[PDB]
Order: sequence, then C-alpha cells, then structure tokens
Amino acid sequence: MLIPRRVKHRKQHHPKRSGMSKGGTQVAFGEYGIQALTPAYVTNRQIEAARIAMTRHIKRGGKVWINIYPDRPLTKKPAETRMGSGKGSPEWWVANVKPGRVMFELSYPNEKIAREALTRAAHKLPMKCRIVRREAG
Amino acid sequence: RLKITQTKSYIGSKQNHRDTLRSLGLKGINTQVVKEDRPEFRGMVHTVRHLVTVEEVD
Amino acid sequence: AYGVKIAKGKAYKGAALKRRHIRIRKKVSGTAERPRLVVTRSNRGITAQVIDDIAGHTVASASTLDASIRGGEGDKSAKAQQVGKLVAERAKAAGVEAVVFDRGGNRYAGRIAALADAAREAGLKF
Amino acid sequence: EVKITAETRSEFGKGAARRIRRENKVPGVLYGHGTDPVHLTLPGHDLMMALKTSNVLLSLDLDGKTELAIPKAVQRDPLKGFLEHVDLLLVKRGEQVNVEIPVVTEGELAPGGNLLEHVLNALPVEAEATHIPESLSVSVAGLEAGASVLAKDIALPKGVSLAVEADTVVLQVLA
Amino acid sequence: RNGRDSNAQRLGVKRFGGQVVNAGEILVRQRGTHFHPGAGVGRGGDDTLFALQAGSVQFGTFRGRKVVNIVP
Amino acid sequence: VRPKITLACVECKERNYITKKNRRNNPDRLEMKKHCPRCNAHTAHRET
RNA sequence: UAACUGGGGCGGUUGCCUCCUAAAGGGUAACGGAGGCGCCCAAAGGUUCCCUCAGCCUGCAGGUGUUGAGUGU
RNA sequence: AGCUGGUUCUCCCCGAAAUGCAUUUAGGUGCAGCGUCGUGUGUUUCUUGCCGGAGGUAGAGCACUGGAUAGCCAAACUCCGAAUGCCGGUAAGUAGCGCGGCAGUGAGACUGUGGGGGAUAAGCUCCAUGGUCGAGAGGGAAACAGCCCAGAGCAUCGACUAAGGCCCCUAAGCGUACGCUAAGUGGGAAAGGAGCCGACAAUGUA
RNA sequence: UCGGUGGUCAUAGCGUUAGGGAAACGCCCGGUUACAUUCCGAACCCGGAAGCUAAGCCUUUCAGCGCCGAUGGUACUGCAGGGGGGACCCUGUGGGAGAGUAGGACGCCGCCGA
Repeated sequence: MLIPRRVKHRKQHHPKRSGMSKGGTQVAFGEYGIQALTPAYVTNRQIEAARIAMTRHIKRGGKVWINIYPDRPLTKKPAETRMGSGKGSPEWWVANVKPGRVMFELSYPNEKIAREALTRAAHKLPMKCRIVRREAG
Repeated sequence: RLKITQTKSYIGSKQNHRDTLRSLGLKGINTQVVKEDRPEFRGMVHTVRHLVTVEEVD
Repeated sequence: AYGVKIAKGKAYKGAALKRRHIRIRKKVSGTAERPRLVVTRSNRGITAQVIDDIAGHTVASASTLDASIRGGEGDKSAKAQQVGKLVAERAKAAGVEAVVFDRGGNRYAGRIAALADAAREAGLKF
Repeated sequence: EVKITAETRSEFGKGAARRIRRENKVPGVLYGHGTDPVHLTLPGHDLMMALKTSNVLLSLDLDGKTELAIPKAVQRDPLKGFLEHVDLLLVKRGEQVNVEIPVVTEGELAPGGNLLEHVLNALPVEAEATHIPESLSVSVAGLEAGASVLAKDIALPKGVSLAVEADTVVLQVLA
Repeated sequence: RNGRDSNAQRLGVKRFGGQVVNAGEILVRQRGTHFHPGAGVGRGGDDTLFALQAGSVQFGTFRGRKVVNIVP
Repeated sequence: VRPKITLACVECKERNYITKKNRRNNPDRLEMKKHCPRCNAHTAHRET
C-alpha cells in the first residue's frame, strides 16, 4: 500500500479538479493503459485494489506500472466533533487524477486476457475509464 | 457615423456599464444618440455591446 | 560594469586588477562637470585620460607615447611627472577645473601618487 | 503521394478556428525553407484517412499550385481523438530531412516470462523526403531477459542513416 | 498553535513610470534591493528608494540590474 | 545583564549620553570620546 | 471575580516580526496552514584597503567550481 | 436600567448602512467609510480609446527544494507567465473637491465568480469581487423577500415590446417545413447493464 | 591594423580548430632603498629591457554543450450567456500564454591613443 515516506506539509488544501491533465495522457511504458474520463481522487486503497485485480487475473508473466502516486494528504476530524478548533489529521492519501490521465499500464502477450484484467481493475476505480493501446508513433 | 439605440435595461448591469451608457448619452430603453465613428465610441459600444444596437448611418 | 570572473595561474594579475578596477568604479563615475581621470599603469609607461562616462566621450588624454615623453632621461616615477603635467594642460584647455581621480585598480603609491601630484599642482582639484 | 485539396485561411484566433473545426475542417500552417508560413484550411475527413500512415507525403493542391509537404507536428484532442491542427513542412524532391519512424518488432521472444519494452516509440533517422519507409522492422525472436537492442542493431533500408547516437537503446526485454 | 500573523506593511512601488515627482518623495518601499538606485535616486536606511531631484520616474536596467531613474 | 550606563567627561560634568554595555564582557569602566555640546569639543567621556 | 468562543463550561489565545491562504498594485477573515520575538555585538558599528566560497577530483598542495557556502538570531 | 415597550397631522426634494481600527470590547460606543443641508470652487468626478509603468495569479514547466513509477506532482517549488485589475499622462464623451450644521449605520440575506474550514456535505461558516432584497411596486417561474424582465409623479375603455408564452383552464398558432422519441420520456437522479433498466415510505392522485 | 576606457548584458558565453609580435600589452630577469607578506619580492611596490610569443591578450574554424526563437494552434481569461443530480463542462465577443516546431547565433554599438 502506497504512502509517501516523507512529506513536507502534512495538512494541505484540497487539490483542485478543473481542467484536463497536464501530461501523461498516452501509454508510456506498457502496451495497454487505463485512461480516466472524469476527475476524481483515487485513494491509495483504490489503487491497491485495482493492482491486485490485474496481477491476480494474469496470474503470471506481464508487468504492471502504476503511473500515479497517492501523495496528497486529505484530513478528517474525529467523529461527532463540532466545527472549528483547527484542522484534522491526515487520513487518506489521494492522487489528483484529471480527465485524460493514463493511470495503470499493462503489457501482456494475450490481448484478450489483457483487456479482461484491465476491465476488472476499472470497476475498482471511482471514475469512468477507457482502455487505450500504445500508439505506434 | 453611429446611431446607437439602447435595447436592454441598465438594471442588473455592472457600475461601469451604467457609466458607459451615460457617457454615450443613452438615458433609457429605446433612446437614441448619434456619434462619430471614432475609436473611443467603438470602444464604448463594445463595453455595453449587450445593452445597445448600433446602426451605421451616413 | 558587472564584475569579471576569477582566473587561474596566469591571467590572475589581469583578472585581479580588472576586478579591482570595477570595485573602484562603483563609486567613481564620469560626470559632465567633473570627468573621470582613469590612469592605466603598464610595465613600459603610464597613460592617463579624462573620460566622460555619462556621454562616453574622452575629453583629454596623455601618455608616454607623446613626443614630450617618448624618449628621455629619468625613471618611471619621474617619467610620470611629464604625463601628469600635459594631461593637466590638456584638461585646462578644454574647460576642466575639477576632476575625480581613480586608481584604476592598482594601489595609490609610487607613480600613481606621483602622477596625481603632478596633475594636482597644475591646477586641477582632486 | 496523397493529393489533398487545401484552402487558404484568412481568419485567425480562438473564435475563427473553433468555427472551422465546427465545419469539419482542420486548420493548418505550411512552413519551411525560409518561406513565409502559408495558412491553410484542410478537409477533416480526407486528412485523417491520409494521416493514418506515418510521415505520409502530401501534395497540397493549394489554389492551383501543388506543393510537397510532410506532417511534422499534429495536435489531437487528448480525449476524443479528432484532429485539431497540422504543421506541414515543405520538402522538395530528393532533399534530406530528419524524421521519426515507428519500429515494428518481428518474431516471437524466446519462451518464458520475458516482456518487451519500447524505450523509444519511434527511431529518429534522416531520410530522403520522398522515400521515407513506413516502418523499421526488428527481429527480437529468441531474446532473453536483460537483452537490450541498440539503435545500431536496427537494419536500416538503403539511404537511411541514424539521427541519434549509435549507443542509444531502443528496445529492452524485462523479466 | 497556528493563528499568528504580522500586520501588513504596505510595501511596493509608490511612484510608477511617467509619474512626475518632487525631490525627496518615496518611490519604492521594499525589503532588500529588488530595485537598485539609479540616476538621481537614493537608498534609505531600510532599502527605501527616494528621488533626489525633481523629475519623472523611469525604470530601466543599468549595468545588468533593475534600477529606478529620475529624468529632470 | 546589559545595564544602561551614563557617559560623562571630566570637564562639563553634564550627563550627555546613555548606552548599553555587557557587564561581564567589559567589567572595566567603559570609555570613549563624544561631542559634548557644553564644551563644544570632541572630548573623552568616561563612564560614570 | 476579563473577553473571544459554530450555545455556555473545560481546553486554547490575547502585543510584535516572516511566509502561505490573498484571487500578478495595496489591503483582506476563521478556535485556517508553518515558524520566531520580550535579545545580542565596545565590535558582530564607521571608514580605507585587500580576498572569494560550498561541493567535487588528485597526491598542506594542485585542478575544477558563479553561487548550490555564508550572511549573530 | 449599554435593556424591553411607546412616541400622535400632511406633502415636496435627496437618500443610506449592516464595513475598517480600537474598545472590561462583541446586541454598546469613539473615530473613519457611506446620507443630507449651507457656503466656496467649476469638470477637477466618472466612462471609453491610446500612451508610460511594477507584478508573479490562471495556465504551464522541472532550471532550484521537495514528492515520485524517459513519463509525472506540488498553497508555503518557479526557467516562464497572461487575461483582468492598479498608478500616472493625454484625447473624446457626460458628477468631483475644500470648509462647516445635522444624522442614521456598525446583527445582514440569497444568487454569479475566485477561495479557506467542513467530509470532492448543509437553506453551514469565514473572506474577495458583481447583482437584487434590505429600502423595490409591476410582469414571468402555480404559489415562492434574494432567480429572469423591468425602476411605479398622477390620469388614460390608445399603440409597440422585454422575460415568458400562443389545445382548454388563460391573452395569443390544433402555425408552415424537415427529422427524432414509443418511454406519458417530456413531467427528477448514479456506478453499471442490454430512448430502456438501475428506480425504492409512510393522510389522498401527488 | 592594434592598445585604453565605456554601453548592451550569453544571438556575446563555454569548448574546439588554425595562427599573430611594426609601435603597443604581457611574459620576463633583480630587490638598493620607500613599501609588504597571518611565512614567501608568488601578490603589492620599486628599477630596467637579456630572451619570447609558450601562456595571457588579439585573430580564426566548427552549431558540439549552452543561449535566443517565430507564425499557427491550445490552455487560460475580461464581458455576456447556455448545460449538468453534483464535482464541474460548453459557447459568442475582446485579449492570449507556457511547452514545442521552422529557424537564429562563434556578438553588436561608441570614444580616444599608436
């Protein structure tokens, strides 16, 4: 489960979600990828659940890259506490994913199994996703 | 020359839009003013382009 | 100007002198009323010109290449006395009374003192 | 060579270009060889069919004047995929230009959990503007993990030379 | 343990280019020398830039560094 | 630790200036020269 | 026998300096996000003159190094 | 009684505030902001064009600091960097300022945009910048201070329009022409599945 | 055709390649005094002119590293409107980057003295 070993500021603002991705819109490492279609915050738990889905489905061979890293801290106050008296402690680590970002990458010999593994991952994610193939530049 | 007619109310518009209409000489709905085609007046029309209609008259 | 870099082995004399010259030129500017009075100190001779940095032009100038000094008796220290005298004359001629001396990076002693004194007794106010 | 009809663009800016794409035409600019850029409007559909091929040679039927051009840079909508802009570079018959050619790997890796990584999607080479090969083929059969194919390992067709240092890795095989 | 701040200082440029000034007016209030003093401009004790002579304010780059200048 | 001293010269016998000075660093009665306005001279003001 | 206070009490804070929030002049709130101050130096002030560092490599010395060192706090 | 209530005839002209600093201070008050009247000044105000300026936001980027599997991320990162806004000059077009008398206000609300706290809540709360209500009648949204149109001196059994509408309730089209929808979709909603499903609370259609 | 002193502050730099000594600049050899070294005439200061362009300096080749860099488009945005259950998305009119591409560039402009 992915956590930053060190972060300069524990308490941070909510990463804004307007606009498209700055970059990382195209398959870079593997042969197949998951491209987001809507903005969201993907928590470190959600990335882990997706990663297990792909790796378990292929079961051997093939290599999976995770292009995004959940390094933005989100905070939550103790339950049943009135408003005020400071900010809460960080609870969830989120990667600010915007539309167009390629999140996961996968290389595998069999195309059908690759697509199936990618789809199983998508249903663990909180946004609409599309499967993209590496364009032969 | 420009024939400028005010077609929309000034209510709900920004303060500078109100002053632009006043400077053009417009004073209400359906009022008209005639001005020379000069960069200042073309600019005033553009500022309140949604509140006036401009017709080109010799 | 904006200073120069440092040097290594050779060219350290040149860089250090130039770097020193800039240090002196951050408080000594060539005005219109009192021009600059740069004085270069080479191995052979010693030149001195009266520059107008605000305009960029040079008003007067004298050196050891002039006939008055080029070939004669005396060591450098006494040889700068001629250079001091003429440049004072060539400055008095073109309407100049007060000037701002600058060392040029080298220290104020020996010829630089001697040249200054020769120019200073000729009328110019330092 | 692909013949495509092209019109001249006179309106520039955000509003003009959006209207053009709304009409299903792709704005373009033709430059190179010290000439003043010529601003073009292109038929969107004919363009995409032509651009399916990498470094396709286009003969622009520009206002009764035919000019040779090569798509140098193309801007696509990052999400929907339709063309937004084309940069066309002038090329005369038989002059050398530097272009990127995709590499297609032939054969099947040696059996095992070996995977092929494309470190460079396209190999930069200089080739004659009219005889640009569609792709460069590489034999990777029998390769094992850790084996890396260099640029100088690629068998170029005649008339093509590398535009990158000979030691740059293009392909690699991972566990 | 947060919630502490220092009340604002109103720094910044106080006379802009093309603005006619009288000798001694404040041109810039600043921390450090973001702008250096040029012709006819003096530096105060706390980096303040003030005109030495009446004229128009004009910014520029003298000797590779941003300066303020007064043009009589 | 740093007390306020009052300087005074040997002529005007008027207390002109006051300043800080670390006791333990300068235990010896501090001294310097100032402009005494009564004397109108640059005399020496021995610390009181 | 104080006030503030997402009712009041409990807890916390109250003046000054720096940064971000602060939306490219200035200013701008919250029991918003990070820190400091209640000094010190008789030189760590003034002036004149002179020098350039950190880091790296080689065996105090040499080569490289233009700011990545230092600037009482 | 820093508190609650009450304060009686009319019309004409103008017409706010719910903000800043400080406060044994927070539902009070002093000063400043915003109103009015008198007097002096007279275009000095404001709007638009052009001209001269400083910047470090949106965006973008990794050259510094940090995070991080050649591709990436950052309120307290910046090699870069607008649009606007602000200061001054000038041209054209149509209130400003000084000095005094008298105030009220200093509990704001919703809606558009840029943000913080909150939980990618609240008809929540705290800021910045517009609008309306407050103090605003009239028309529309079925009713509905804050939304859309529009600023009511008075009369009018005339005409043209704005938002919104034109089968009947109810003023005006069963309008003309092309195409789509078969679900009363229109007349509420998601991941997801093959206009549809997903669809699901209590008085009575609703 | 070179020496001194300025402006712009890399389109100028860095590196690389071939050279130059007519005056000039410098290397250069010495420490007698004035002057100096946290020790050393290495540096500063002093007095000359044996040798030399080997280095500095000047000229010169290369676009190699660094540097500058359009037009077109895009993001963004003032003003005015739409849409969406919401996070948010879109357009008309005015303005318009960053990155990247074609390319540029082995500086340029003054004043004196030989």
